[PDB]
Amino acid sequence: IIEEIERDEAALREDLYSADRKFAEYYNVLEQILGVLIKLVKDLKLEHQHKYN
Amino acid sequence: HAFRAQQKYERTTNYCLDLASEQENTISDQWLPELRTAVQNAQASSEHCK
Amino acid sequence: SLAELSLYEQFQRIK
Repeated sequence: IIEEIERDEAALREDLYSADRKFAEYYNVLEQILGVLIKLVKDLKLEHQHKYN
Repeated sequence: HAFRAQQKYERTTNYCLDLASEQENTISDQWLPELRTAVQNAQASSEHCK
Repeated sequence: SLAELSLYEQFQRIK
């Protein structure tokens, strides 16, 4: 029961715990799809090529 | 993170799609004059078809 | 005349 309070808090946010981890686990794996497209203009590829065309 | 993934990542995916098409839209706006210039070597090369 | 005039149309167009 003493640790059930922890379950009443840690397991209360257990879905909140894991979901935030996977909402933070995608900040880098998505960076190779979501974060490369910002890089795709920040790598000067389109910045020079909007001017290149 | 979602807004970072949306406004700073996905909207930049939109931007890197919009910026990659930003000159398209201008070119689409100036479609005939872009054809007058970017494809200017077509009508001149068309004169010697016959 | 007709040759040069008509041929400008294509130019005009796991974890």
